Amino acid sequence: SKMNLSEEVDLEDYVARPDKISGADINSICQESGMLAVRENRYIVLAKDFEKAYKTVIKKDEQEHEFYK
Amino acid sequence: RRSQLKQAVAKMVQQCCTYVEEITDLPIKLRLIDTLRMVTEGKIYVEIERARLTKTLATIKEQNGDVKEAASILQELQVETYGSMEKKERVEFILEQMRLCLAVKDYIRTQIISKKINTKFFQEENTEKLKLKYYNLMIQLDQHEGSYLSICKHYRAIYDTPCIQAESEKWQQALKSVVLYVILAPFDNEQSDLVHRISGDKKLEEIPKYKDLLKLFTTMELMRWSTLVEDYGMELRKGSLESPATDVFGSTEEGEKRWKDLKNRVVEHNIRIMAKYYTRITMKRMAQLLDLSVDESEAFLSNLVVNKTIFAKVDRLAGIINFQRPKDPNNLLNDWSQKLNSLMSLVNKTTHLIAKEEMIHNLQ
Amino acid sequence: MQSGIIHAAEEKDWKTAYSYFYEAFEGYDSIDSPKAITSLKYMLLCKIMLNTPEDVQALVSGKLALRYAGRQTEALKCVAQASKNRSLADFEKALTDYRAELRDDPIISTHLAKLYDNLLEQNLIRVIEPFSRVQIEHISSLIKLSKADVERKLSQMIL
Repeated sequence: SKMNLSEEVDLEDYVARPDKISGADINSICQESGMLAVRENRYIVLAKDFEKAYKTVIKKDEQEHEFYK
Repeated sequence: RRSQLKQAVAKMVQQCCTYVEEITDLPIKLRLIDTLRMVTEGKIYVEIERARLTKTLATIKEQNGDVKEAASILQELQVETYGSMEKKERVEFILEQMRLCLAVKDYIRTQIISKKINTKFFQEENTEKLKLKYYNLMIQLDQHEGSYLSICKHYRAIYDTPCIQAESEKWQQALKSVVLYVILAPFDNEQSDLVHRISGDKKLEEIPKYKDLLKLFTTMELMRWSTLVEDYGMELRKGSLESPATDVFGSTEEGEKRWKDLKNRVVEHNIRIMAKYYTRITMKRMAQLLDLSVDESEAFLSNLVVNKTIFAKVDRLAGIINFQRPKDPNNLLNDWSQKLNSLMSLVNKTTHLIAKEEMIHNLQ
Repeated sequence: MQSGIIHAAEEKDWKTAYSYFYEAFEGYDSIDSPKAITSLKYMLLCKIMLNTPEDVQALVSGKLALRYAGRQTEALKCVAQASKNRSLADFEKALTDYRAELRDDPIISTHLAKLYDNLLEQNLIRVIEPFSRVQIEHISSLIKLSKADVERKLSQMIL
């Protein structure tokens, strides 16, 4: 609610994902997307910011070795 | 980004200024829409809103006035209340749309946004006309509701830069409207000292009629209305300061309402003063002194007493109004003890006088 | 919604029922207007029943309410106007004006009597307060009502 956060950004795309993050990572997600927007001197945050921020925070490679299944 | 877009967009905007004075609306709307897509980026801040202001002017003038186009400018004001690195032009920016809001007739939003530059005063240090424009709007705003004291604050704020009072031809009504509007306000301590401060001014002498009005409304017992209207109802159309007087007379609704307000003011003054002096009073004497029917007297004082303004307890059966008759069985000898203290102090003080005076006669 | 309706049915509490109705509105929030409108009407009438009309006027002033426009809100706002002015003629006038919905909800008809009685007592205390001993005919004329019922109400009040 504190960020301008554009108008067209979609949040349902991120809540529906599965990754059981903690509650102190949501804050870091939003903070990081904001800083990403500040870097390029644009003062409204866009969707690509959220995408790259999410990928930056999570960092889970695969851990899904397949031939067991 | 070292001007790599600022120079480009500035050149394109000056091109737009050159074409718009000759080009038709069909192409110029498309040009503005195309040039607006780099507004959202930030980083340029200025030069993006000027296009917006020009667009607003164009879309007003094509219809010679519109309300939706006014809505096209409400959003970005606070956005660039801090975008531009300049004081004056943003002030002009965020007061210009005020008149648009007034044309739309939205008082609440207008006064919400008006809070922005109240503390950014002294914006006139090089442009008095801008300060005058700022003060000319609230006089219109509060003229809608009933507040009758803030407008005096505004007019007393037109006591500014002597580019205002060095032009007596309008300065007259400048200092007349303040003394006419102070009277309309209901009695209170703030008015009690405002009438005092507005009075006691040297050049105020230059007009005798309004000086007389203030003198009458400062003292005690007042008039029966009839004589006052016969003695001041005609000066409201002669002279060179009657334009606020016209405002009090001209508009039918406005004039009628303000007559009603002055009427209520005088009858209220009568009530307060007689309650200050009298103690107990009959019905018919009240009706006779107020020059109106008994029923109207009762109805008029009813909302007064329910307002916790006058401490009265009318008893209808015998019709004896009874101001200032609370009574107490513990206060009595409080008063008694007070008188005792004063008497002891006074007898003390007399003896010093005795001694020092006998000193200058009987030393030898 | 159903929980709030049952809660207010037997007339035990209003704070909890209003709470339920607000969170149910958050249930209808931004996904279903046809039920959000009736949620707002229930919210406003419940808040009126707590003798909090200025609360209603401020609350419908909110941006969320500004989005959910309507015409029933005019009816509720005028009823609040009548309540904070303490007038029985005003409330009767508002009832005549918006009889199409006020006397349309089955639930409203139950609570109308109690709200009427409360308004009557408040109006009478305002009218008779400003002074002392008085003939009953004047107060009867002022309230615009017959005699006998008026002094019966005065007796019940003083008792």
